[PDB]
Amino acid sequence: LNALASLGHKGIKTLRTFGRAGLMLFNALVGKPEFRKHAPLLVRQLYNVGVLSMLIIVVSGVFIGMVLGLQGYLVLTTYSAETSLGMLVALSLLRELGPVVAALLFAGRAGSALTAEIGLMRATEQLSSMEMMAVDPLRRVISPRFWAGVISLPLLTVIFVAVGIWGGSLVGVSWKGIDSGFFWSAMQNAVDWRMDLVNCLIKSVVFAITVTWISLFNGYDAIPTSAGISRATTRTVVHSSLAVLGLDFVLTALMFG
Amino acid sequence: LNALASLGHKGIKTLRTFGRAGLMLFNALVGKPEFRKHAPLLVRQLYNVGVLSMLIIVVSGVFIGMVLGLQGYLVLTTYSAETSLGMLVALSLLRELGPVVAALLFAGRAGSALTAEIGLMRATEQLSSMEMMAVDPLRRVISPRFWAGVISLPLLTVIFVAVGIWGGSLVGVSWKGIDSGFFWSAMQNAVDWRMDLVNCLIKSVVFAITVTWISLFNGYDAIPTSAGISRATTRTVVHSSLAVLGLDFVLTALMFG
Amino acid sequence: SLSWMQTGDTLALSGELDQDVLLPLWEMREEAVKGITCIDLSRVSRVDTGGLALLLHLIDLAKKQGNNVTLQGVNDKVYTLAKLYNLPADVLPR
Amino acid sequence: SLSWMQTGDTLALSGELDQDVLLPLWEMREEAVKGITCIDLSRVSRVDTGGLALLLHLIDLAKKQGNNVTLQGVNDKVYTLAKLYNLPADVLPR
Amino acid sequence: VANLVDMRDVSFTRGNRCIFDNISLTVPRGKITAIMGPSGIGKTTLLRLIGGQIAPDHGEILFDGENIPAMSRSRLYTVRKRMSMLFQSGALFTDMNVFDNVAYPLREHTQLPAPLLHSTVMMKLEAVGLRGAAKLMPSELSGGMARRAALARAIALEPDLIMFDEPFVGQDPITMGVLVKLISELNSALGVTCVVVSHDVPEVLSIADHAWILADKKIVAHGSAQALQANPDPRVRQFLDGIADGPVPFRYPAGDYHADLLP
Amino acid sequence: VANLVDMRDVSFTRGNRCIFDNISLTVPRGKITAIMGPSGIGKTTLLRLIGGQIAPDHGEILFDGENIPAMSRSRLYTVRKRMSMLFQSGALFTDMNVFDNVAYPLREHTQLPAPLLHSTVMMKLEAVGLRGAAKLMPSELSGGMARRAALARAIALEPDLIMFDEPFVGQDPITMGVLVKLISELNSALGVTCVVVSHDVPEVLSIADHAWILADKKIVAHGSAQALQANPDPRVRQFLDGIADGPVPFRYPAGDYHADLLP
Ligand SMILES: CCCCCCCC/C=C/CCCCCCCC(=O)O[C@H](COC(=O)CCCCCCCCCCCCCCC)COP(=O)(O)OC[C@@H](O)CO
Ligand SMILES: CCCCCCCC/C=C/CCCCCCCC(=O)O[C@H](COC(=O)CCCCCCCCCCCCCCC)COP(=O)(O)OC[C@@H](O)CO
Ligand SMILES: CCCCCCCC/C=C/CCCCCCCC(=O)O[C@H](COC(=O)CCCCCCCCCCCCCCC)COP(=O)(O)OC[C@@H](O)CO
Ligand SMILES: CCCCCCCC/C=C/CCCCCCCC(=O)O[C@H](COC(=O)CCCCCCCCCCCCCCC)COP(=O)(O)OC[C@@H](O)CO
Ligand SMILES: CCCCCCCC/C=C/CCCCCCCC(=O)O[C@H](COC(=O)CCCCCCCCCCCCCCC)COP(=O)(O)OC[C@@H](O)CO
Ligand SMILES: CCCCCCCC/C=C/CCCCCCCC(=O)O[C@H](COC(=O)CCCCCCCCCCCCCCC)COP(=O)(O)OC[C@@H](O)CO
Ligand SMILES: CCCCCCCC/C=C\CCCCCCCC(=O)O[C@H](COC(=O)CCCCCCCCCCCCCCC)COP(=O)(O)OC[C@@H](O)CO
Ligand SMILES: CCCCCCCC/C=C\CCCCCCCC(=O)O[C@H](COC(=O)CCCCCCCCCCCCCCC)COP(=O)(O)OC[C@@H](O)CO
Ligand SMILES: CCCCCCCC/C=C\CCCCCCCC(=O)O[C@H](COC(=O)CCCCCCCCCCCCCCC)COP(=O)(O)OC[C@@H](O)CO
Ligand SMILES: CCCCCCCC/C=C\CCCCCCCC(=O)O[C@H](COC(=O)CCCCCCCCCCCCCCC)COP(=O)(O)OC[C@@H](O)CO
Repeated sequence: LNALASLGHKGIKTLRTFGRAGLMLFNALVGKPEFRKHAPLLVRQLYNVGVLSMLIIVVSGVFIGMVLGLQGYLVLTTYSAETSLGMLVALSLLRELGPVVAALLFAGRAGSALTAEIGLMRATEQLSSMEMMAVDPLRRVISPRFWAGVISLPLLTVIFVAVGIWGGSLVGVSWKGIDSGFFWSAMQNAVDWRMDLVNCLIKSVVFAITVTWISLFNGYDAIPTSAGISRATTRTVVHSSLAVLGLDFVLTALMFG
Repeated sequence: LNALASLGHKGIKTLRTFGRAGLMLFNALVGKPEFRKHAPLLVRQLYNVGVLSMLIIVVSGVFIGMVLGLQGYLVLTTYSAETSLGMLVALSLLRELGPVVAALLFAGRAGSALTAEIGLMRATEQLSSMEMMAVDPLRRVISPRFWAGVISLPLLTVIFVAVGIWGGSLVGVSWKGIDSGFFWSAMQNAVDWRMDLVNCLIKSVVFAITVTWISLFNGYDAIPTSAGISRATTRTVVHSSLAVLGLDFVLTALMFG
Repeated sequence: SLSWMQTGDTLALSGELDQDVLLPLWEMREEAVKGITCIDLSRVSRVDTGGLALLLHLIDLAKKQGNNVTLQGVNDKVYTLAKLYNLPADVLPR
Repeated sequence: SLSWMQTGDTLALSGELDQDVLLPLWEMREEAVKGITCIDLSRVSRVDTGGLALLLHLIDLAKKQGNNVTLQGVNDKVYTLAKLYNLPADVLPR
Repeated sequence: VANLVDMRDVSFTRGNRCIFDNISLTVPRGKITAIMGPSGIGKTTLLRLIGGQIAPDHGEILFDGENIPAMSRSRLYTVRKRMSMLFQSGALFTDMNVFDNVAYPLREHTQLPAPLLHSTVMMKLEAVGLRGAAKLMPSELSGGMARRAALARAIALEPDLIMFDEPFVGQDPITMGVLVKLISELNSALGVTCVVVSHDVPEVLSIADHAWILADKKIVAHGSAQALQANPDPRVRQFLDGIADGPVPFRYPAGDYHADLLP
Repeated sequence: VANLVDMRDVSFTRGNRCIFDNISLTVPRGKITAIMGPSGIGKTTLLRLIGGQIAPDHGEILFDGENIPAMSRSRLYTVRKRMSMLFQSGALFTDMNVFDNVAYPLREHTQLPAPLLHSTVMMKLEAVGLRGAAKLMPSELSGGMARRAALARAIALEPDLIMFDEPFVGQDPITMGVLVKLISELNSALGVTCVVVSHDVPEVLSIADHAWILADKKIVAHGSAQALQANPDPRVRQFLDGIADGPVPFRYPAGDYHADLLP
């Protein structure tokens, strides 16, 4: 049939897109450490990825914690359990909202800016002129941006959870008048260091590897035109959000199932 | 002081950016109806905005409903209340997750593709060559894309809630073994048409006006270079996500407070 | 400003062959090229590409139901347009 | 392959003024231009831009602590590079 | 009026950079007028003053006797049907294949049937030599031919004035030879007044009847082709010959040596 | 070896389109060699075969006697220090102001102190006339001058071969006159072998010693400048003069009339 041959044609060129992505990350992270040449390159990329993402993370964390504090108050006040609001807000952020929503906003703001940057460096032949100076662009361009994304999303997640807990107490204690001794002490003996704090960090490291690898590859593999770069920037947001939400279900069934 | 004069300088040019955005939407939507010329233009834009966004909406809705069904099962099974899982899943989607998460994915996929499209039409002088043929580009280009975004985000939200409820029952009934007569009947007398179904549609229309207006203006006001278009595409995702989450708190305090 | 009057076998046009005033003469086809053998065209002011395409459709109609059709009276600027648009000799004679 | 030997007031260089073999002669400054009045340079093979910049720094050092410094023995291809790089007459004599 | 376009004494500013202090130029009817100059002077802004886009700061632009900056919006749209503009990109819409690009102004301001619209667009596409390319999309057009397809769109409404914005730029000698043949043919037939803005001196001077050289913000020279190859001005002779050094210096304005050479 | 570059019998394919069937060309040492041809033939791929980028399908490229496609990765990186390439964009890094662009290969393969690196870059920036522009960023560079700043970066490691990829394209006559003066000066001094790929015929032939014309996928003509302006081939004469019609037809391959003219 002429339909089965076209489906197997797209199934072959999907296999060698996964193979091109495995060769790009392997040749970027392996060989000849160079701790002194790459240390100024890491600090500049840690500004573009991490510092420039703090506005969308701090402002979104306060609003999300305030919605959680308002919506969880109306549920718990039926059963006279509204002193357990701090346990509800902190646990629903350390699982499933701190890791996930900070990864979806990292993929839209820093993941789009990384695909657009690398695809612009191939449209202006900057990566080909680095190979002519006998400098490997996979070690010099790709790998400082990889480690800047793996470092900065775990650091942005812990800021998201901190200002989200503060926004939840801002509704519960300050506006609704829950006793603040009951609010904070019910939270402190419900949050465990192993089941809650460590499992929040494992999720945000798995998400940081996935979002950064997808975002760096879609710029490196883009068609170097002004319309082909914009098509690859949209492809990062779709592939990162389907992979964050898909991996979030598998890690929820493992850690808390 | 030389700092107060620079702050008032940025406070003036922020006022006339809000004024340029109000003039762009007013001159696009007002005057000489033209129902026959714009009806083929609406159907093509309803493909780019609506049909091409169905993959990120259907796949994300199933995963989010499955995480809600798994995480809400472990809470309710302590108090022997696990037949109320369908009430918990449906109400937490009709408020605060159906409207919000479908608007954040609409802003990343369709909002980025609308800023990139219009800014490319100014970089190649297509909007200036339409004014030379005595065709107003605000009525011919901007306004069919506005109504396609206001129509398609309420339609994508109701698909998100439908496949999210199905994914929640897929965990509760099929995997965990809750009685399916108890599951569905507890949902049906908890969901009201006015407090839940109508309030879901009001939120997704307010979000559809805001996301589309931000996304169309940032392409129309972009600096028409290959680096200035990519800067405006990132600006859409930040401004839409801070406005969706900010308006979500104000509408939650009104509707359910 | 475009009117046509028939004298048996001539279809003497008069006025201007602009694009806007040709909708009467377009929607009077097969009723004006009945027994026409010649198109006079000596009393037209100027002609553009929209009017020249109507002239190609009248000669095509008056050939399929009849003879080879002749012309006269042209302005010798209808011939510069047929030079530019590269029209073959069988769709516009001489 | 670049060695230097001093004969009181001459700093006769020998070898090649490439970019790589100049780190000894760079880190022996103020110790080789003590009482130098003339730089011989008649026994150098070829010179590039990195070696020519070292030559500008020796004449600058041997002028601030002493006389005006003369040269000889050049290859007349050090003068085509000073023509291209537009060097003024006070930083490279004659 | 013998002059179709008549800029009286025009000034323009972009933020705080001054372009065109007090220029004055006339475009005769039926002739090809060239405007040449260096490659950063912003001379594509000159076609946007004539076209009824961004207003001047001080001056008077007359299209056939009527002032374009002092003109209503509805009066501007019916005057803009008399002039056309060919942009440097060949500004084609990126959907709508080459037939639908040429037929776009003919479906907007005309009442023609579906025949006589098929015949009109096929005649316009043949005058530029792209009748076989009628079903290709503009992304497959090999952009020397995108300027020819956007020239068939420009002659669709039979204008009086076509403004060309750098037709010969980055183009091969065969492609430049085609475009010189087309501008000469559309001026012999159809009597169109052409205004060409460029910095390709030997191609433009082979067709122009009157050139205007815009070296600084003034209008420092004008004349015919033979009367410009005998002008003795130093600023004019550097541009028309391609001298590396002159009143536009080869060296950037720098400091001195012996402070960066020997810091 | 008298020939620095020697392509024996090279073939290349991009997917299923064939470029360069069986070409053969030599680059003499110390001379300027031109490669000219039409504007869609993919002749910038010719500089990527020489540069040790994408491999041919069948052939032999010899850089000073050594085969580049049959060469190790570590052998390729130490040979690539002998050749340089100037891209059409002037491929400058978009951070790192003009001083840091020129000094970038000198901080990578050299051991020079912080003096003698300041003096070397200031001498290289003066040979192209941009010593005053040493602190500007490349976004402020007015891209005729971005090709001059990327020429100072190319002569930093003192190469044996510089490959120019369309130096004169979309450029003003004064800017083309500067670049012709610089390629002539860097060949008189420094003895560099230059390979220029272009389609600007009168500028390139004023400096080239041997030209090669690539009309179809073959290498249809070569010779000196005077020996090419007397060649009688029809494909050669259309390119060198700019004839609108010839073996490359002005009309697209179309159907016939009387089916779209009168459908
Ligand atoms: C004699 C007469 C007798 C009369 C007696 C009458 C009265 C008797 C009862 C009264 C009512 C009892 C009130 C109950 C109040 C307590 C309710 C409460 O605190 O729930 C906590 C919520 O945390 C939770 O996991 C819920 C946390 C996660 C929430 C899920 C995230 C929400 C969003 C989904 C993500 C979408 C994807 C991301 C979006 C893009 C569970 O913490 P927990 O204590 O269990 O400890 C943790 C460990 O044990 C796991 O359970
Ligand atoms: C592809 C490119 C690769 C780039 C790699 C990038 C960097 C990779 C990680 C960086 C730091 C990770 C921070 C995570 C901190 C959490 C580490 C941690 O302590 O968790 C332990 C389990 O971890 C676990 O299940 C295993 C979970 C940790 C894995 C999370 C990252 C997954 C990918 C990691 C791949 C590399 C790993 C190489 C290892 C050979 C729990 O034991 P713990 O003492 O607390 O009490 C045990 C008690 O319950 C009974 O004794
Ligand atoms: C320590 C723990 C380590 C665990 C390790 C587990 C390993 C997890 C692997 C992740 C791979 C992520 C790779 C990225 C794949 C992202 C998926 C994807 O590419 O998206 C679409 C397909 O979606 C799809 O069919 C649906 C795609 C699925 C999304 C990926 C899910 C990740 C795994 C979750 C599975 C849960 C199963 C639960 C079973 C109960 C493509 O369509 P589309 O042409 O429009 O493109 C747009 C453009 O081409 C428009 O022309
Ligand atoms: C004699 C001896 C006596 C012994 C007696 C002993 C036992 C006695 C009690 C036992 C325990 C009782 C079990 C309680 C089970 C019932 C729990 C339940 O169903 O909760 C529903 C959850 O819906 C809800 O609003 C919660 C819905 C919204 C959830 C919030 C969204 C989560 C995420 C946040 C968004 C972030 C931004 C978006 C992320 C980017 C509330 O529905 P409800 O019925 O109230 O009707 C709606 C209206 O009345 C408003 O409340
Ligand atoms: C800027 C460009 C503007 C473009 C405009 C784009 C399109 C604008 C709307 C389209 C359709 C909206 C669908 C909304 C459907 C919901 C409409 C609806 O029925 O809701 C009513 C309230 O609404 C309300 O609070 C008011 C809420 C509805 C507003 C939601 C959209 C906000 C912006 C709307 C602006 C235009 C409005 C022009 C009106 C003059 C409730 O009463 P209901 O009978 O159920 O029982 C009452 C019972 O409780 C006692 O009698
Ligand atoms: C029927 C109901 C109708 C209700 C109607 C209510 C009206 C609601 C108005 C929404 C306006 C939305 C306009 C979009 C504004 C989006 C805000 C924004 O622009 O983002 C940043 C500022 O954020 C900020 O300071 C914080 C910005 C606030 C975000 C906007 C919130 C919307 C209103 C929520 C307020 C809740 C108050 C609750 C009080 C208890 C800009 O920084 P930044 O230079 O990096 O730019 C990036 C680039 O320039 C990098 O160089
Ligand atoms: C720390 C540990 C955690 C690490 C987590 C690791 C996860 C991250 C790894 C790699 C991602 C890097 C990027 C990989 C490539 C990005 C995903 C990809 O393959 O791209 C397209 C998706 O195809 C698509 O239909 C999506 C196709 C399906 C995606 C595969 C689903 C996930 C794997 C389930 C197996 C299914 C097998 C069948 C099930 C039995 C294929 O382009 P296509 O051909 O259209 O060409 C046209 C044009 O779009 C580009 O050529
Ligand atoms: C409910 C909210 C809770 C409180 C929230 C408080 C607000 C959020 C706090 C911290 C996040 C700030 C992150 C710090 C970012 C600092 C990093 C930075 O400087 O970024 C530059 C500007 O960034 C910037 O957009 C400047 C960032 C501005 C931060 C937004 C302040 C808005 C305040 C007025 C809004 C009125 C609304 C109503 C308020 C009552 C970008 O240039 P770039 O590096 O490329 O080059 C350099 C050259 O261009 C900069 O001159
Ligand atoms: C259906 C009903 C619901 C409809 C909902 C309506 C909501 C949607 C309306 C308009 C959005 C359309 C786009 C408007 C413009 C987008 C937002 C905007 O103003 O842009 C930048 C944000 O400035 C910024 O610092 C963000 C500045 C603050 C944003 C204002 C917060 C929201 C309003 C709170 C008032 C605060 C006053 C003080 C509090 C007392 C300013 O660019 P800037 O100058 O940097 O130039 C440099 C370069 O970035 C562009 O020139
Ligand atoms: C848990 C999941 C729950 C079930 C989820 C089921 C999957 C999701 C269902 C419906 C959404 C599909 C939306 C339909 C989109 C149809 C619209 C469409 O045709 O879009 C074109 C392709 O789109 C496309 O990426 C083709 C879309 C492909 C849809 C993805 C199917 C992946 C199946 C294999 C994955 C293996 C993973 C493991 C599975 C066991 C884009 O071209 P464009 O219009 O510009 O021009 C035309 C010319 O280019 C097209 O030839």
